[PDB]
Amino acid sequence: GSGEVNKIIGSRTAGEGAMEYLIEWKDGHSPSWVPSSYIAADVVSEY
Repeated sequence: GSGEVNKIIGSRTAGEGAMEYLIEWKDGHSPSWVPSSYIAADVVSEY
């Protein structure tokens, strides 16, 4: 459902840790609104 697809990507979070959103990350860690990755758990640029 609009995730892990690897198509159009919107990306705007914060910068302190996250700052992106859409796929472009082969669903490394659960598709997420995060920075060129998926850092859902207090983290930056990854998980």
